Amino acid sequence: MKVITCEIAWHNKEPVYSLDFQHGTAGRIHRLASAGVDTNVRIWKVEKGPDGKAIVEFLSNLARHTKAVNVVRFSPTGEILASGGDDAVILLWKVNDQLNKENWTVVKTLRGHLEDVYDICWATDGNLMASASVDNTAIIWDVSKGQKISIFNEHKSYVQGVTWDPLGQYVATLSCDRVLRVYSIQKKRVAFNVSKMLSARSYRMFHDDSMKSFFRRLSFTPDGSLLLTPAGCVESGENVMNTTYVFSRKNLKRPIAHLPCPGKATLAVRCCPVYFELRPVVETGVELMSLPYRLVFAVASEDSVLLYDTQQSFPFGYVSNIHYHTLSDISWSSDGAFLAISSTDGYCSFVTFEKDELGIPLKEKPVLNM
Amino acid sequence: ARTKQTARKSTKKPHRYRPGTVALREIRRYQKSTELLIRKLPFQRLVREIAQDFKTDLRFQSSAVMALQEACEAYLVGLFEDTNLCAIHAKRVTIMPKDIQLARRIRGE
Amino acid sequence: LCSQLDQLLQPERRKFGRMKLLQFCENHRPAYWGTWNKKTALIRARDPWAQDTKLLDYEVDSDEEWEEEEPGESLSHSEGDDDDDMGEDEDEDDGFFVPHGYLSEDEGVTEECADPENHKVRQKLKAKEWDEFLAKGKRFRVLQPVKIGCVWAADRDCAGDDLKVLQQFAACFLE
Amino acid sequence: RDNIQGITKPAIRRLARRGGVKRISGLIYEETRGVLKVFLENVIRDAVTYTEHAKRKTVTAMDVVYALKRQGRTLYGFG
Amino acid sequence: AVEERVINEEYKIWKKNTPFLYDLVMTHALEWPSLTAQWLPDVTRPEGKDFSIHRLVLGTHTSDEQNHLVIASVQLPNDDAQFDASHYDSEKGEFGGFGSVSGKIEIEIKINHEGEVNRARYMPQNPCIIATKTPSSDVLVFDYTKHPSKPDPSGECNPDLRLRGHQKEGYGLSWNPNLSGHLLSASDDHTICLWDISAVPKEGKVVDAKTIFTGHTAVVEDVSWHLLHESLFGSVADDQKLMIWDTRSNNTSKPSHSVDAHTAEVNCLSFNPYSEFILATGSADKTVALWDLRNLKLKLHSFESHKDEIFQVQWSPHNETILASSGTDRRLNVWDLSKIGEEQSPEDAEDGPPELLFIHGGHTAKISDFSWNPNEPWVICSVSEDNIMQVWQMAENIYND
Repeated sequence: MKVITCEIAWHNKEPVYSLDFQHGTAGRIHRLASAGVDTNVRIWKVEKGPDGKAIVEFLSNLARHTKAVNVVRFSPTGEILASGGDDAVILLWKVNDQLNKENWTVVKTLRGHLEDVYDICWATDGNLMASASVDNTAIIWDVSKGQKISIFNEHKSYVQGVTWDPLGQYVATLSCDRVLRVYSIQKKRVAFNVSKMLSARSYRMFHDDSMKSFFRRLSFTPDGSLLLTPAGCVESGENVMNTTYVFSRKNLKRPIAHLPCPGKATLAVRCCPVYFELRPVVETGVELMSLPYRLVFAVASEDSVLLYDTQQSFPFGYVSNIHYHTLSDISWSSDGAFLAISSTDGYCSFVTFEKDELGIPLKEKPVLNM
Repeated sequence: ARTKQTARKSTKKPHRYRPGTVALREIRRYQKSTELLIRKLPFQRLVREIAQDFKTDLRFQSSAVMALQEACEAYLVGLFEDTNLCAIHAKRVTIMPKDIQLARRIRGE
Repeated sequence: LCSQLDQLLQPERRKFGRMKLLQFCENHRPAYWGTWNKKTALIRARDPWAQDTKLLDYEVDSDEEWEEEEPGESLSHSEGDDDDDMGEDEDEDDGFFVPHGYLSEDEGVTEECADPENHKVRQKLKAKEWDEFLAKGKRFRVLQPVKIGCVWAADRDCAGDDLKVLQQFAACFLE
Repeated sequence: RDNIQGITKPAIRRLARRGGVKRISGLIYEETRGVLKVFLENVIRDAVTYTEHAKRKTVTAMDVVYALKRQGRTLYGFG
Repeated sequence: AVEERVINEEYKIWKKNTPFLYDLVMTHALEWPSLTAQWLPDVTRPEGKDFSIHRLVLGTHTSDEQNHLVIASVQLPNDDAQFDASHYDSEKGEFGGFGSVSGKIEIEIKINHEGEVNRARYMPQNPCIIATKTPSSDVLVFDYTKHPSKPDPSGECNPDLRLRGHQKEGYGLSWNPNLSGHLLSASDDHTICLWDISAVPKEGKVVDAKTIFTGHTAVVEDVSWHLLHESLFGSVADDQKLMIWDTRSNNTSKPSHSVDAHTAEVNCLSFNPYSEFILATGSADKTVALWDLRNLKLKLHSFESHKDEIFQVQWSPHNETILASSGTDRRLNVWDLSKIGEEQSPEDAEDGPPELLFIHGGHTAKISDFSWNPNEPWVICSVSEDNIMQVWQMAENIYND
């Protein structure tokens, strides 16, 4: 595990906000896209150098954006990319067969949030689309036809994170009003809605609008049995403290536990899409969930990023004091060996993972019950 | 010794940088200058009055007001060396209001 | 030393070179700074005033650079930097302050929060603002990167400093 | 309604000094104040749009930040 | 008229040709001409800045105005800023750019002075204490830390110390780098006054004549301590005489050694900051003679490049074998000892001997004074009589090849 601060010109010093790897190809080589206020989407090629360093190179640029972009995520297939800017429109791109080695062309023209967009989510197949914006609205799109199908207006404040159940039965959304909602697929309504919890004094678990954070990103576990929510509040005494909550499919009202994070505040939660064998450890309650196969995920705080696995409660991987400004986004490589760190300073950073450093990836990927 | 003498009285516009080979690490621009260099109170009164102009029954925070401040002079310096480069290209050193307008349009405000 | 003294006595930037600068007080022309790469054997330190044929014209460019003839206010020096003005204000109607702002926010917007909790939050925010004001005197502070390697509970020969540092980052479970 | 000139000559000359000039126009001052005013107005109105869309009365500096990015600039140390 | 026009045209030519020959030129026009000018050992390098700051002690030559001793702080861009790719000009094909951000010259403290400051020098160990020469017999000592920054509204100066022993003005003052408080003074009175201020009381103001030398029969032009010797110093006077005195000698009238200097009167002298056996003296016969302290009978080398009297000669804290001199020719000539006895083509010899390496003729008037920057190498400020003060540095390739 080695951490590389990226000193290269990313968006000619404009801050980064979103980034994504290529899930379709499991090869060591990776195609990386980035989000900045230059209204420019820049594709970059990354791979380990001869010294193992994650060295990067430009690939192509997108400049159609009349406005700044906030969230950028590829399809699970990775062949088609979702692009979202302040100009209140989302275009879909596919590579087409002086400074752009390849041309990437808009494929679909999706609107429905008529405001700045914060978050986008792909389905478990890449044919259904989830997106989050200023507009306090949750939208649902069909990638195949590229038209709006659903609108959820129950939110009172801004929504900074949406995610799709990999099983395909839930949609999880948060408001900036310290309110969390889970949505069914067939029912298309608020399956779950949690904002306050009794201890038995009752108080809200999430941080108010007073936070100096811009994004509240979170993701389903690729297994889909664990739900992770950053920007949590734990009031142990007269004070409240930053944390993130972990939820299981058994109950989405009461999280299984939480991870307190002294100092800075969590803003983004991402899970590596690869599985690993159960690391040999004493049979205790240290593990967050007991599963036949383990998984490792990254959490983006205000400044720090922390690494947790299925067996351990304390973070095994800890990094801090690397980016001067607050964090913006975190991305996992398809192989999981590249963990791309993006902040709001204007640069990114990488942490290279050697093969098997995080365990043996499963020989056969366990199926997910739809 | 040495003969002495009496002294006499003495009287392209977007400079975007290419995606590669750009590792500029200006650290000063990261941190706030903590150097207001503006009289706080005319600024505050002006903000209060224009706010009343727009809407009423509203309150501010000193943090928000000071933030407004550095936003102000940050935009000032940006436009300001923009005008400097314009006037140098304009083959002149005395700054004209047309220079401000031309730089303003260079950004596209 | 002294004893012996008495005894005996009795394109690439590296391809262009160093940045060059020149300023003249007399010029209406602005001061110039640029890298010079022109190589002429006629302009030598031995004969600085020798003609530079096919290199440049011996013609005045400061006048055409800046024929000022305008009220520039002589901003260069001796005026304006020292001038300053004080004043007195009113801040009782619309309080642009941390305590008054918090009070206006709490009066206008009411939530499901206890009054002692609101007082504690206001005190904590004021303390944070005061600490920020005190740390404002730090000004620029060069910051060194920190990185903690993959230390695991299996290993016991790792540095105990990093061990206690990550122990400070414990994961607190709840019953 | 008569605070358009509240911007002081010392403040404007000091801004001039920070940016690095040595010669200034005499009438440019009102143009500076007007550009100030327009940008101030854009900023504050957009912040109001947020705070109203925030369903809130007292605006926060977070609204300032969002207006800043919407118009397209960066804020340092406050996020 | 004709002379003024030809000097103007020569200066215009020098202005046009300086981009190829200088790497650093920083010219300013003074309110009043300065007879004295010198660096400060202290340098200011604020963190987070792309520049360095340097300080200068100068005086004023006012015919009917209160002469003020002046400290000038000067802004110098950093070495780190010396390598940056900002922009490129398609016209000049270089990384140029006129811009507007540059180092600046700022006067910090002015101290009232009784008449023109004939010569100003400070403690080699304490920049707080500075010694100034007056047109009167008096010798005054000023301290910026012990005086208000702005000159006092009262016209009368406020000297912290006044020294006695001389009967009229002079142009020679020096300090002892190895011994604290030891001053060497020169005056038209044909007397060389040695003063020690280390023993002056806190409230004392008048300093007596600790030692008066009278070996010279002419106007003692300059006196200076030895850079390494703790008790040795030399004197130069209008009697074309190079005199060596030892403070340990029991006789203040009998010199330690007496050797003639030239066929013309000599002005100053200078020793190596590193060596201790070689001294440089400039004379009115357009010659500067090197003297080995092993044998003063034979001149080590008498360089010849000026057309008139040479006034001030100074060695290099950076480079042991580097010397330059300026006089009424308005030309400052940089001289190297590594090119001594080197064959050169006549095309490089019409100007003069190959002993010379560089000439600075950017002076409208006679070069009043110069000093070599102990911190920054090759960095020199010189002042002409027309209150013209430039800070300059030549092309790097002229000495580094």
